Amino acid sequence: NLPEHWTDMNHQLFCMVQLEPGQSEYNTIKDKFTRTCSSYAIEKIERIQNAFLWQSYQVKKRQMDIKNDHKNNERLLFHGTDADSVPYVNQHGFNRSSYGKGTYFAVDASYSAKDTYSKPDSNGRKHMYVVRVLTGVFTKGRAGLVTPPPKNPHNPTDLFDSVTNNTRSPKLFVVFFDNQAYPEYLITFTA
Amino acid sequence: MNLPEHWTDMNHQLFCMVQLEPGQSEYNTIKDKFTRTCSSYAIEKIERIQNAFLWQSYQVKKRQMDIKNDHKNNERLLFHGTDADSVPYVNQHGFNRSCAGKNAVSYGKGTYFAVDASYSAKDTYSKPDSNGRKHMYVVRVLTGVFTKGRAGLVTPPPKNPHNPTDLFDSVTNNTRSPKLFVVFFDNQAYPEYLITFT
Ligand SMILES: Cc1cccc2c(=O)nc(CSc3ncccn3)[nH]c12
Repeated sequence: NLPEHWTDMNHQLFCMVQLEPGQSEYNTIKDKFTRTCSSYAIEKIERIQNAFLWQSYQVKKRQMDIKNDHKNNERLLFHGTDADSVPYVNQHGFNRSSYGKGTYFAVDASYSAKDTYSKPDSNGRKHMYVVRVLTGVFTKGRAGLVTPPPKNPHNPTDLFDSVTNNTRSPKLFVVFFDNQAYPEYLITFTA
Repeated sequence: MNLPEHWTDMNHQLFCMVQLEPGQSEYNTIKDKFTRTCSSYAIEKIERIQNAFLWQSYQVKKRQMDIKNDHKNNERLLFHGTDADSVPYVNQHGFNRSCAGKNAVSYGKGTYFAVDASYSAKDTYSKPDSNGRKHMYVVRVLTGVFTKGRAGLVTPPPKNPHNPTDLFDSVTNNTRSPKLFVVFFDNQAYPEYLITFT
């Protein structure tokens, strides 16, 4: 039940796999990066293969495509982070524990790349994820949120799937639930 | 879908509240576990929570936790007292540690479940509504391997500090005779019943 472009895992559950620079995979992901980051240089890109994380995101993808219509739920966003969170993110993905109390993802790589988010290690090396997020139906964000707003406040059961800063042209995305985002690649880059 | 064979036909709907008959095995059992520690109260009704999406995502982790842990009994049956305003979201969307109320003696920021119904029947947790009712959930909780908790936790503590990202599944007030349990992740507990009592 896994992605068929994944490396054999030798009967293991977690695996980090570095891309070969000439590949279409490397250039597809790199072309997405170089749209808004032409200045930076990539040390590497690695495909994160997490069986359990994959499994649970997959489950929600279907629960979402069910619930909306079959709307276009999924987006490719970026998550810059500091070198020390990475081991956890690789393993357990993103955790929520201002447009809300949740996990932030950038439409553009230039945004995530801000040293505020993608923090240089002692070696000047920064980090950013290319994350598949289940965005589905969203609305505008505000400071207070612990969960996305319910569509109709007179039915506080159905919720939006995320929140944006502006709905006409969103530049970020916030999700408030475990397993709504699968980190697909890890870009290590340099000034 | 995955749906259990004892569930009422939801006829193509994803969430259902179903009223149990007292005479039934299912109703009496639940009853007998409530009356172990709670006699002075009385049961108005017992509803089975039939939530597909919750049941589905929950089960996936029950399996991932049966694999990952060497032949352990990962799943435990506990109580959750809550209030009239918190029933609807939960029935629909389960438990959320970010909405979690603080505990008198706190062992971690997350959602607390009780071994005895008495503790959960405290008006502190199960608050009576304007009609005087009290509500408690009967939850399937994945406790797995657990250590003692501390008030500073956000996720469980790691098994080996030198191996940080490897964590316990939950934490208890006491490992010898646990009376409470704390879980730190979505889909780690199934709200299987809603007891409304007095
Ligand atoms: C922190 C804690 C310890 C032991 C039990 C509970 C509980 O049953 N419900 C809750 C939910 S918080 C709440 N919810 C509604 C009314 C009062 N408090 N918390 C517990």
